Amino acid sequence: IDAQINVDLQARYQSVDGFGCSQAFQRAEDIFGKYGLSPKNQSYVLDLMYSEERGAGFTILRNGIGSSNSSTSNLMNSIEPFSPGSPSSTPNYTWDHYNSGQFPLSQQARARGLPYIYADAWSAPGYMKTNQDENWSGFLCGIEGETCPSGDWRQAYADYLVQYVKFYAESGVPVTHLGFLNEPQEVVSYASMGSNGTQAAEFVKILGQTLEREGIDIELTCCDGVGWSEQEAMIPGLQVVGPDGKSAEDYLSVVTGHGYSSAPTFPLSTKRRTWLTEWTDLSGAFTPYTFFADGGAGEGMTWANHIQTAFVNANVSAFIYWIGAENSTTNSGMINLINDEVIPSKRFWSMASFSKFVRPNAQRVKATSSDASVTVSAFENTNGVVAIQVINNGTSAASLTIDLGKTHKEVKKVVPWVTSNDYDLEEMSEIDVKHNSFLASVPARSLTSFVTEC
Ligand SMILES: *[C@@H]1O[C@H](CO)[C@@H](O[C@@H]2O[C@H](CO)[C@@H](O[C@@H]3O[C@H](CO[C@H]4O[C@H](CO)[C@@H](O)[C@H](O)[C@@H]4O)[C@@H](O)[C@H](O[C@H]4O[C@H](CO)[C@@H](O)[C@H](O)[C@@H]4O)[C@@H]3O)[C@H](O)[C@H]2NC(C)=O)[C@H](O)[C@H]1NC(C)=O
Ligand SMILES: *[C@@H]1O[C@H](CO)[C@@H](O[C@@H]2O[C@H](CO)[C@@H](O[C@@H]3O[C@H](CO)[C@@H](O)[C@H](O)[C@@H]3O)[C@H](O)[C@H]2NC(C)=O)[C@H](O)[C@H]1NC(C)=O
Ligand SMILES: *[C@@H]1O[C@H](CO)[C@@H](O[C@@H]2O[C@H](CO)[C@@H](O[C@@H]3O[C@H](CO)[C@@H](O)[C@H](O)[C@@H]3O)[C@H](O)[C@H]2NC(C)=O)[C@H](O)[C@H]1NC(C)=O
Ligand SMILES: *[C@@H]1O[C@H](CO)[C@@H](O[C@@H]2O[C@H](CO)[C@@H](O)[C@H](O)[C@H]2NC(C)=O)[C@H](O)[C@H]1NC(C)=O
Ligand SMILES: *[C@@H]1O[C@H](CO)[C@@H](O)[C@H](O)[C@H]1NC(C)=O
Ligand SMILES: *[C@@H]1O[C@H](CO)[C@@H](O)[C@H](O)[C@H]1NC(C)=O
Repeated sequence: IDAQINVDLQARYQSVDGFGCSQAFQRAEDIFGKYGLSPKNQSYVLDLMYSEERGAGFTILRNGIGSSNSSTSNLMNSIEPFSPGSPSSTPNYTWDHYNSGQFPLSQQARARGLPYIYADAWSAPGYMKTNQDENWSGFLCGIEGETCPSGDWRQAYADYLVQYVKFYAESGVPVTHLGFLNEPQEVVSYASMGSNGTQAAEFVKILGQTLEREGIDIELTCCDGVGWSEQEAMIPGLQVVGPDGKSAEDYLSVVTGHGYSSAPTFPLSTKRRTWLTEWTDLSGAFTPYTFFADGGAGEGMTWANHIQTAFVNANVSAFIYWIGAENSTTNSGMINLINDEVIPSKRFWSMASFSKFVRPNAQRVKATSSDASVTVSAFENTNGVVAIQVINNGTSAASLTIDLGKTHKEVKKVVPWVTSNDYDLEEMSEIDVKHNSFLASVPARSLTSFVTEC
């Protein structure tokens, strides 16, 4: 079919912080050879994830603030594993320069140019909660409606999160973003802690005011809701103005949600930047080579479309997959490790196509398609490089006319990068741009990134 694409760089929307993943629950250790990954492939995996030149150039790493009093199973151990006795008692903090592999990972990401580290707690330690357990949800003692005999642990949890941040900064790795909940809706056998919008809002202000007293500059986030509409449901709570004249929203830099219980397909009703902070296929299926087959949950194109929809329809500034690389034959990670073997999925190459060319502080700009089989997004980088992502979900190749409209300079060359059943992230021959317009074919069932050269 013939499709006209029109890009208007004068119609500008949200800014981009970028793309990344987590290595939480000891999956950092997989990248560092726990299951036999060779030194060559450890370096290769870190290059795929964090090198702009050789891989995806991911700009966000989401690390877990461990709540556990051991490192058995897949547990993330805490800097304050055992009760100090009472909320006012002196904490016994312990720093291992490790954080379940996440500390060295952070160093090696940063060494390759990673700007943003997002530290997120799944739970306060057990002894700070109503149920005296890091597991099975429960509430931080002292938040509205949730008293405990042992007293009020709110300030203690804020001081604990700040201590985690200081250990990182004093070891040469500043944390840029901090969250204190993960999926507060979920009652599960692993690290988890509940709260509604009002309870979340109450702690945002305590944590915010605590970081101001300590003179620590960091971006606060909430609430990593299990789904987008679950996060939406908490935002009015975060927007309630208390007698102090402030909302939790006044302290937040970023509102965060997951895609599991509902996908980012509409804009959250906050004035802050929004991030999709966790999403993957948890079916247990294994589809590393499939860009398109039947629209399965683990397919390359499914994730190409999740990403494009999140930016174009859900107005996000970042997209963070769940696990980057893990020793498994499931779709829960983007890169499958099989002992000393690296298999990057089409889900990874889809993320890489966006991340490689849509760099931090890029602005999303208007892009329209004359045919629904061909979906488009466009971003302008701060250096002026325009990156246009085109998903052709046609059963046949699409002949595109792409019109960049009025630009700052003039555009003379554009380079296509293709992802499909046949290609990972394949650089094609440059295309001549005449009067800020060019012709291009895109294959059936493909993602193409068109990147302007100078
Ligand atoms: C190191 O950290 C671990 C993990 O956080 C701690 O182990 C937990 O300790 C807590 C506190 O005693 C235990 O909490 C209790 O959990 C019960 C659930 O019991 C069963 O269910 C699960 C899953 O099927 C099993 O893992 C478990 O073994 C049990 O068979 C709750 O029913 C209890 O609730 C009662 O007490 C609370 C708190 O006072 C009340 O609010 C309740 O209403 C109710 O009366 C209780 O919450 C927890 O089970 C332990 N987990 C594990 C995995 O062992 C260690 O305590 C900690 N060690 C140190 C030294 O700090
Ligand atoms: C999509 O997300 C972006 C954030 O990435 C949202 O931008 C935010 O828009 C609001 C409302 O326009 C801005 O607040 C306003 O600020 C101006 C200038 O200070 C002021 O005149 C208004 O009274 C109001 O407070 C906010 O600054 C802006 N946020 C950022 C980070 O730029 C955008 O609104 C979202 N779009 C949709 C449709 O939800
Ligand atoms: C580092 O990782 C690479 C990439 O996984 C490893 O190389 C790959 O090793 C596997 C063997 O486990 C090879 O798989 C074989 O591929 C052929 C097809 O070409 C297939 O017919 C066989 O059944 C088998 O699956 C793979 O080809 C191979 N080399 C590549 C992709 O270049 C490597 O062994 C790891 N270690 C080191 C030290 O590099
Ligand atoms: C691309 O088009 C195909 C149909 O040609 C869509 O595939 C369907 O996807 C759903 C789940 O989204 C499956 O339940 C159906 O079985 C699929 N139909 C097939 C394979 O015939 C696919 O969703 C489209 N992808 C887009 C628009 O991103
Ligand atoms: C790593 O994953 C593969 C594939 O699932 C599995 O068979 C293997 O046993 C795992 N390695 C170790 C050392 O457990
Ligand atoms: C949140 O929880 C508290 C304590 O149960 C309750 O008082 C409050 O009304 C709840 N907030 C909302 C918005 O339901």
